Order: sequence, then structure tokens, then C-alpha cells
Amino acid sequence: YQTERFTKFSDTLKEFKIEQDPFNIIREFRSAAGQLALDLANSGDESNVISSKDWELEARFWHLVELLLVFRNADLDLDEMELHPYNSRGLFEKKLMQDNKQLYQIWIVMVWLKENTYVMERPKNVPTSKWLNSITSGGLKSCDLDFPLRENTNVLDVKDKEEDHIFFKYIYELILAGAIDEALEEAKLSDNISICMILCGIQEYLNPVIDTQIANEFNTQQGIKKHSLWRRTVYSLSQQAGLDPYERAIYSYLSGAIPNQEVLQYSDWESDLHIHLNQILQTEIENYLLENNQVGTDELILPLPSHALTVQEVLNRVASRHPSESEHPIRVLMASVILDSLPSVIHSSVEMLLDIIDKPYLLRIVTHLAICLDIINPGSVEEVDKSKLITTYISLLKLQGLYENIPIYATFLNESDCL
Amino acid sequence: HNELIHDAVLDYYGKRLATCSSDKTIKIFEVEGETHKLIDTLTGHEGPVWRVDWAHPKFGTILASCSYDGKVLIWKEENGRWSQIAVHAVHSASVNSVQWAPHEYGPLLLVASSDGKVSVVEFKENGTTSPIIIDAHAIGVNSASWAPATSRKFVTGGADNLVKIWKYNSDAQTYVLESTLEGHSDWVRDVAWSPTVLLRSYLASVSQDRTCIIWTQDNEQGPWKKTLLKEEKFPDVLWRASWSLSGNVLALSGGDNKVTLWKENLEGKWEPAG
Amino acid sequence: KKERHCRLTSWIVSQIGPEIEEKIRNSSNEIEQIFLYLLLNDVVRASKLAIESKNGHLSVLISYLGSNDPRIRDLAELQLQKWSTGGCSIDKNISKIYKLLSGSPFEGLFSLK
Repeated sequence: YQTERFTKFSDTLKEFKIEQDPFNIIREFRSAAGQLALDLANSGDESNVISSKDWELEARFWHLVELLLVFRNADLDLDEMELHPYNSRGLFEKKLMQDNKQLYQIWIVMVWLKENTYVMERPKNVPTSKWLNSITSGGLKSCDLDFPLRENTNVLDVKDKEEDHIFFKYIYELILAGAIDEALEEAKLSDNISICMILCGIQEYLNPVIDTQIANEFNTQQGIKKHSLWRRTVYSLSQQAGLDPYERAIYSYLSGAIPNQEVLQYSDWESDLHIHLNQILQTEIENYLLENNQVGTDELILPLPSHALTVQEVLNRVASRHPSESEHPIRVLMASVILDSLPSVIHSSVEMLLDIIDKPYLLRIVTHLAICLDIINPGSVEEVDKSKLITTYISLLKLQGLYENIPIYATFLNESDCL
Repeated sequence: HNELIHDAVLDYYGKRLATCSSDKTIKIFEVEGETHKLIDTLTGHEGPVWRVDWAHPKFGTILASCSYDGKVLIWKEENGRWSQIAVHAVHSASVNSVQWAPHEYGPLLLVASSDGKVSVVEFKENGTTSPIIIDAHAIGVNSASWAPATSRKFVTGGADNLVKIWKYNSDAQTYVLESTLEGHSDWVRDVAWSPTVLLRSYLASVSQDRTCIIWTQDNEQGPWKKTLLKEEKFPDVLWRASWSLSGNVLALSGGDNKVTLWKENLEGKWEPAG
Repeated sequence: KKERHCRLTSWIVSQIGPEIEEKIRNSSNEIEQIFLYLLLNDVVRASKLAIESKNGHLSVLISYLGSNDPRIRDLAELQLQKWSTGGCSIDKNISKIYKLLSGSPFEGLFSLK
């Protein structure tokens, strides 16, 4: 049956033109692609695993589109936040994310990135308690994480290191996926209290009593006041070798830094891009705080880089670092959406019809995207480009023998007359 | 007066020679066939300058020298006037070898001192040094040569008669030892990696016991192959062992006042040439 | 309340200052020094020495001293009970520091009394 696909997308358009909000179209496009992603994936010829991934990718694209256009377009402007110098850093961070839409967009994108991150299954047969092997062998004169750092790592049993590896890797995957609550649960429950505690430093300080404008979200002070310190402390910890590469990786991510080579070598376009947007973000916040004298000089223990990249440049670098992946045609759209250069790319792939015909999803996707765009933002895509796109896709509806559902797509030109 | 120069190096284009002797001075010459005109003398060491070595001209005019005073001194010509721009002496004994990496690696340096250490000194954005050192050999290191490649590696010749092959690792951030090789009965004086991007890799390991073993590895997998160049001790202790770029010729500087030359033949074994 | 608290504690640190600095002068053990820096209510130099003496995890933990995060409090206390029930050996000053993180350093069962 699967050669139904176009129906689903077409179907969604029917429903829209007929209850005469348009963001639902895309939401459905997403779900549609995802549903199809499942079909080709389950039981299939290994020629299908490929086009299955091109559907999952499809789906992620629709999601990213929804998220960003919702934020950008459903922008109806709220009330400005008036801080005082007595206010906590927490509030200033919030203010920053409110006022600077460019940067919040980075947040949105990171959220999307996390959403679609793979995490291993929870490690089984985890041991009763930490470093149990070393303790049992005798030779841990101190039971604290820093003991084998104070003096040769030869202290820790091999099996203990192997388990610490399992743990820190799992925690790392969870952190990259946004699963911070799960990471704290794992830390707690796996007898890694001190690491847990480390994960608690992630929050900026708020006090509901002082920072009135969040006395709703909070009933109790929380987060840590000397955060610039925390951050250097963690970063330095991240640079100290004789720690497991995933642990160092974790601290890197937390300090707004770029994890060690041993770990980073396995990160893909999404993972890598995520890492570097995290860096942009971290740097930008800490700079925002410095420009408002909410950082205390004592805390500038160490040099961290102060110069934030632009999303443009991060993308360019990550691209050159992952050319194969970068060049994949829906991930180009992903980037195009991220930079807003989107009608830009529409008109572009339009002129590539004048090695876009070779891949099937593309001509469809661009067309339905163009439709959505001009629905949500009348004017968005050049009238001509709509004409050209629908023209060509329609002729494929003909080549597929689905003339049945051509009128729906017609509802965008007087050129429709000619059908 | 120059009765005993210990090392000399030629630049990429071979216009400027840099000898270094025992009186601590490093003399720079403008060579032109018969006539090498002395252009400079460089005094900044507290002991015999054992070795000198130009860097890739991609990095301007830089020359890292190592001397008996335990200190590596980086020099640089500046508008026709030399100046010691940096120094790296994190070694508690006489520094023996100093050899730059392939210019694709950055501006990396390879120091090898008698305190059983070998460092790789990066020169950052401020031009300042970024030392990441390793312990190489027990009783001391006489030499350390770089490897070209396209997964970086180098070789080290020891005072415990070992010949070690180290490789970079992003997990460790320090060069992880990957293979050691045993075949000499005395201080491994010099070790050389061959610049031949050919079917196999060649190593000529000269030593004090008047041998020169040649470690020919088949490829990336199968370990090395021991081959005593010739099976008779040379009339005197051997010092230096250098490969040729074009050709894979081997030059051997024995303490017997001539330099011999050995070429591989279709037997796989090595034959004199000259 | 915060203001008053901060002035009182800055003042106490003014008084105990030389006592402790003397004690830091004579210590022969780094972790003990880290503890003493906590005795001068200097979280940052404790964190720094920890970092330097290669005690990095502790260092991170230290950064919590003076945020009253009850999670961290009950976790630190928990770690202490687990040690004080088997725990073949824990360094004498690391336990002191954990006890500080517990929020009840004498009021306790690993007591600084």
C-alpha cells in the first residue's frame, strides 16, 4: 500500500482549506512523515532502511519548522522585565532569554537537537555501591572521588574503572539528550552522590523572595550564587586527565566547552552542532552577566573564551567537519530554516529544475513547505516559485496516477484554470 | 678554529647552513658551492650544542637547537637579525635530539633528553609553548625521529637499547606507546624513520654495539622485521643513520671517518653503494 | 537578614583570620588546608587548591558551600552514613568537608564537635 504517502500530505491540506492554526498543517506533516518512517523501518528490504531514515529526517525537519515558525510568527509581544542590581543572576539570565530573540532561537534549536538524540538503554547489573572492588581489595585510604587523583590512578581496580566508564558514558548520553532529571536520578541511585551534586551546579541562583517576578515558579531559593566560579571549577576539572573521557566530556559540556577528542570524534552533525550552540549560548550568557556587573571579580579564576560564534559560522564549521551529512538535502533545509534563509533556498532548488529530480522526497517537501509558508506568511515565497513547484509536483501526481487529489493543490493560482 | 662540530642542518631550499659545535656557538652560513660565507654566530647555551634543526619555512625562519645545558632554545631570524624567541627546558639533563614534525601537524617540536623524556612542544596563538611530555626510556634517550603519514607517530632510541614507536591518541592527549623493539647490546645512538611513502616503512637503528638493525614493517598490521644490515660489527661504534628522500638510500656515520651507504635490492637485503 | 548575616560572617572571619592562617602555615597535608580555607569562609581558594592538588571532584562539591541546597545536604549526609557503616577508610579531612556540606556539622553523626 505504502505508495499512499502523497494522500496523507494531500489529506492534511484538504482538512485545512475546508474548516474555513495553519501550524497544524506542518504538525501533521511531521506526524505523517513519522508514521511513514515507522512503516519502511519495521519489516523491510534493506533498501528500505535508507528511505526510512530519509523519512525520520523528513519528520525532524517538519518539527524544527514548527518550533521555529511558531516562535517567530506567533510572536505577539509581551511585557518587558524590569530588573534591579540587587536581583539574582537567575533573573538576568531569564531577562536575556526574553529580550534577545536571536539567542532564544538558539535555545529552541538546541531543544530540538536534544529531542532527537539517541540514548543507550539503562545499564543493567549495576553494582550495589561505588568503587566496591577497590574497597574490597583494600587500598582506598579515602573513599572520595578525588583520592586516585591525589595520587596515582593505580589505586582504582580495573573493574571499577570499567564501571565508572559505563556510568559516565550513560550520564553523558543522557545530558546530551536533555535528560537532566534522569541523570540526577541515575547519579543518586547508582551511589554517585558527589557527581549528582556536580550536576546540581547547573542552575543559576534565584530567590523567590528577592526575585519577586518568579515567586510563582519557586517557593524556595535555589541554584548556586558563585556560578562563574562553579563554571571555572568544572572546566578545570574537565581538563584534568586521569579522569574517564566521558566524565571529562560531561564537565566540558557543563562549562560551555568542547569535549575532548576521544569523545568528540564520535559525534555527528547533530551532536557536534549541538555542542557548539551550547558553547555560543554559555558564552553569550556569561557576557550578558559581565555587561551588567552581576559577576564578581574573585570568581574569574581562569580564562574561558569570551567571543561567541554566530550561528552562521558554527553551521559553516560543523558543515566542513561533516561534509557528507551536511550535504544531505533535507539537512540543508534544516540549516536553511535555522538561518531563516528559507524562501532563499526554495527559489534556489526551484532553479535546480531549469540532481533534485533524482531524490523523491525533495520535490514534494519543498512544495508542501512553500504552501505552508505562504499560508502562514502570505507573500513568503514568490508567486512564480509556487507556480513552478506545484506544476512539477502535480505532473508527478499524474505519473503516479493520483489525479483524484489534484484540485486541492490547484487552490493557489488562477493558473489552475489550465487544468 | 672549529675542531669538533657536533651537528649541522640544511634548510628546505638549502641556502642557509647551521652548524653547531662544542664551544656553544651556532654558526649560520650562506652556502654557495665552494663558498659558505659565515653570516652569523649564536651564543646562548651553557654547554656544547649537540643538535640544530630548521623548521618548515611555512613558519618563517625558526631554528630549535638543543645543547648540553639541558635547555632547548628556539631561535628566529628577524629582519636579518637573530633573536632567541623561546626556550623549553623541562628536562633535567643534557638534551640530545630535537627534530620538527611534518608541517601538516602544526609547528610541533620533538625534544629528547637524558632524563628519559621526550616532549612535543606546540607553539600556540600567542607563540607561547604548550608542552605535553612523556617518559620514553629508563637510563636515557639518545635520539628521537618523526614519521611522516597521511595517526601520527615517532621513534625513539634509548640507553636501554630499546627502539620505541609512539602514536598520538585523542583519548589520552599524550602520545600513547604502541610498540617497542629490542635488538641492540648498547646505547641506541640514533634512530631514523624513512620518508618513503612506498609499500612498506623502513627504520634504520644505528647503535653503540656497532650494529645497524633495519625494522621493515609490512604494513599497518604485521609487526616489524629484524634485519642486521650486515652481520659483522663495524670497525668502530656507529653514531648517525639517515634516510634519503628520493630513493630510500641509507647513510651511516660510523666513528670510522667515512660514511657508508646502503641500498635495498630485490633480495630485500641491503647492499653498499658509492 | 541576608545583609546582616553577611556582615556578621565577614566579621567573624576578620577575627579568626590569623588563628587559621597560622594553622594553614603549619599543615603538611593539602586536604586539611582546603578544609582550613573553608574555615575562613573562602570557598573559592578551597576550590582552587582542590583543583591544584588534583582533588577535582571535591573542588566541584566545595562550590556548593553557602548555597543551602537541601538536596546536596541530604546527599552529603547519606554519603557519610554509608561510609560510617563499613566504609573501610575515608580521609579524615574529606569527611570533615562532607560534614560541612551536610549542613549540621556538630549537630551530627560524624561530628566536628
